[PDB]
Amino acid sequence: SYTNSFTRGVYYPDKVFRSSVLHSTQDLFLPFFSNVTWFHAISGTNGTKRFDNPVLPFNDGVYFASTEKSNIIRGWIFGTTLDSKTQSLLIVNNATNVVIKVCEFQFCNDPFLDVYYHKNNKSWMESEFRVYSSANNCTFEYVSQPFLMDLEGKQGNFKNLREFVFKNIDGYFKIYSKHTPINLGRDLPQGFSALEPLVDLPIGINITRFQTLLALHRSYLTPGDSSSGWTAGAAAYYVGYLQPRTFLLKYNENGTITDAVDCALDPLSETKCTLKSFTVEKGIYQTSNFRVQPTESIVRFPNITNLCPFDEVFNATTFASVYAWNRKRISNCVADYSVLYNFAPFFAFKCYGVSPTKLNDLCFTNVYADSFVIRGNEVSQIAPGQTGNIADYNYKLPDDFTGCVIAWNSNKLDSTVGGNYNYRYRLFRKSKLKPFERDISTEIYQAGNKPCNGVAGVNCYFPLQSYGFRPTYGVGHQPYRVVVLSFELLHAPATVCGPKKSTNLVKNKCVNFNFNGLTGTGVLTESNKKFLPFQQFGRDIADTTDAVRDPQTLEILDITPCSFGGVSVITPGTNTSNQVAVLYQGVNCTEVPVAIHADQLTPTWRVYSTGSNVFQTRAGCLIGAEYVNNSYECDIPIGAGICASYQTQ
Amino acid sequence: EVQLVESGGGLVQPGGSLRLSCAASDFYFDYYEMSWVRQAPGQGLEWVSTISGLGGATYYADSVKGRFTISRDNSKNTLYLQMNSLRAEDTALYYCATRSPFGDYAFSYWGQGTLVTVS
Repeated sequence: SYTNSFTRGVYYPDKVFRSSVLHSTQDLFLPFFSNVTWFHAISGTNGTKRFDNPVLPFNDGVYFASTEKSNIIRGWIFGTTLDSKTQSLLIVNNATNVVIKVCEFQFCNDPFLDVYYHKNNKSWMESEFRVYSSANNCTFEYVSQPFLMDLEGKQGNFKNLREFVFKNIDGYFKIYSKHTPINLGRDLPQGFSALEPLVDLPIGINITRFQTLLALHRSYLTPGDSSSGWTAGAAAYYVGYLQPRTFLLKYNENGTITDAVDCALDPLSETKCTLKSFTVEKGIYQTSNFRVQPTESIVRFPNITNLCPFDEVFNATTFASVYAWNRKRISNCVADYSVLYNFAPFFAFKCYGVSPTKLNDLCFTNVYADSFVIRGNEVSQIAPGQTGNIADYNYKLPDDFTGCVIAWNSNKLDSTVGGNYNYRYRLFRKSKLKPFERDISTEIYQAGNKPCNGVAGVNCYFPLQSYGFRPTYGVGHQPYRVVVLSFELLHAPATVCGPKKSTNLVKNKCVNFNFNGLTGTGVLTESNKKFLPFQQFGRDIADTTDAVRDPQTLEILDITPCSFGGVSVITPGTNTSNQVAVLYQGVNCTEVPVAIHADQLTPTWRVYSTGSNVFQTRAGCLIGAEYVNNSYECDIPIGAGICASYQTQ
Repeated sequence: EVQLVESGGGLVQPGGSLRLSCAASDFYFDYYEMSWVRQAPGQGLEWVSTISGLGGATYYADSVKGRFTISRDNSKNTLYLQMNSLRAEDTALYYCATRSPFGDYAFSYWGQGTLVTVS
C-alpha cells in the first residue's frame, strides 16, 4: 500500500541544549510529503500468511508509526542479513520493561510474539519467545526500565500515534519517540510535533534490513481464527525511509523543536533555507543548493603514511646561536601537530596568520623549521612587526608570515655556573637586515671614525657579544629555545598534509569533496583538459574554481555544479499564501528539465515547473504563472512582465 | 613596483633549446618565490616551475619535469630558464612573475612576457 506522509518526523539533531535559535543541520531526516507504506497485517496462518509485507530494506532510517492498541506491535527487528552473520538489534517491548538485547539471533521468516498472560514473572517475559531461534554471542544489552511502546494512558490514547525514528550513524543507534494522541477520526495528524530524544545504546553493526514485529494471542494455523477478534488480530505500521536532507529547525525557550522546513521541496522551502527564516516577504530571492542533497563526503587527503620528524627539529643536542639559524627543510611529511601539545609544555604557542588550533586539516607544501636561542627578555621580539635587539640585527620575520613561532625555557642545560659563552648575538651592524638572512660575517665594525683596519682597538669591537646565561639570573635572563616554523603554500603538489583519512572517489555523483582544503560541493566528472588551469589574472573575485587535481592519482577532475542554472524563486510572502513561482535564468523553455536535472528531485517540484504554463523570457523561462496580456502595477522584479500572480485573487 | 623585463628567445626550431632571461631591477626581497607562467593560444595559462625563496629548492611541473631546468642567482638579480627538447608542445607565451610564499596563490609581479614557438 501507499499513502501520503504529512510533515512529521523531525527529531533533535544533536544533544547540545539550544533555545531561540535557527540551526540548519544536515542529518538523515524524513522528506516531507513522501510516499510511506500503509502496510496492514493479517492473522490465522503462521507459515506463509502471517502478515502482508515481507522484510523491508533498511537504507538510512525508518519512520515507524502505528495506531493500534492492546499492545499488538511490541518489537522492531534490525540487522544486516539476520542469519548468523552480524549482531541483530531486537527491541522487544514488554508489559513494563523493554529488552534492547543486541545479540546474535536466528530470526525465522515468520517472526511472531505470543501474548503472555499478566502474572508475576522473573522480571522478564522470556516465557513466550518464538521470534528468534538461538543466541550465542550477545553484545551490549541495555535494559532500560521505562516502557517503549506506550508512555501515558487516557481516553484519547486509542488514537495515539507511537512514532519512532531509527538511525545507526557511525557509533550510536539514535532512537526517538513522541507519544501524542491524534484528533478523533484521523490516521495521521496535521500538526508539526517533534520526537523527543531517547536511548542511544552504542553499537557499530550495520543495518540493511528492517522488520516490524507483531504479536498474536493464540495461533492454530487455520482460516477459522483469521479475523474473529479472539485468537486473531490485525494492525498497521507506517514505514518511511530517511534520505540525507537539510532541515532548518526552530527552537523554543524550553529547548523543543518547533515548526521546521523541508528545504528539499517546493521552491518556497529553498527560499526558507537561503534566508534562514520562516516568514519570507515579497521579493526575488536566489537559491543555490539543498535540492540535490549530496550523500557522500570524499576526503582523499594524504598519499603517504610516514610521520614527520618534528621532534628532530624541536629537541636536539644543542641549538646554534642567533647569528646562525639552522634551517631544516622538511618535505614529503604528515602534518600531525598533536605531538606539539603533549611534549614539554611551552611558554607561548603564538600562531600568527592561521588559527592556533585546527592545524591538522589545513595542508601546506613545504614546512621550514628554524632553531636558535635567545634570552627571556626578547622572546616576544621574534614576531611580525616587533623590533628590538634580535629583531634588528639578527633573525627576523616578515609582515606576511603564515607560520607559528614557538619558544620554551631552557635554563636547565643552556646555562652553566661558570658560563655558557658559546651563544652570541650581533649588535654592531651598519645597516638593517632583511627577513630570512644569515649574516655570518666576523669582521670588525667601525662607524664613528676612521676604520681600525681590523684591530678591535679604541671604539672598535667585535659584533658578537657573548651573553652567557647564568643560573643565578631571573626568568627574564634565562635562555629560551625558540623554533620558528614556516608554512609555505606554492603552486605545486602538496607533500605534507594533516592526518585526515582517505575515502572512495565517487564519480558522476553529487558529493562533498575536500581534497587539499578545497572545500567544494559539485559533481566530479572526467574532463579532457590537459593541465589544471591556474586562475591568477582576475583573482576570481566573484568566481570559484572549475577543476581540481586528485592527491592520490594524477587525474584531472572537473567540478560541475550539481543542480543550478540561476534559479530565483518568486513568492508573494508566506503571510499571503503558499503559491510559489520559479524562474530559471539562462534557459530556453526546452532545456530546463536537463538544466536543474528534473529527474531525481522531489515529486512536489516535478509538477511545479516542467512544461506547464511556460513563457519565454529574455532572462530565461518564467514557469509558474500565466502571461496575461493586460496591464498591472509594480510587482516583484522578475526581469520583464507584470503578468498573473497571487495579486487580485 | 619592480618591473620584470623578459628576454632570451622569440622563435626556435622543433627539437632545440634556448635559454631565456628574467632580470629584476628593484628586487630587494630575497624570499619571494619566482616562477614561470606559459599561456598558449587557445586554452588558458599553465605553470612551468617555481623556485623556493626561503631555501634553494626547485619544483617543476609534470610535462616539463625532466626536460626543463631552472637556476637562480641573487648576485646579478636575474632568473634563467632552460628549454631543452622543445619537440611539439612548447608553443606558448611564457611570463615571469613573482609572489610571496606566505599568502594567496595569486602573483604580485606580473611581467611583460616573451613568446616561444617551435614549428
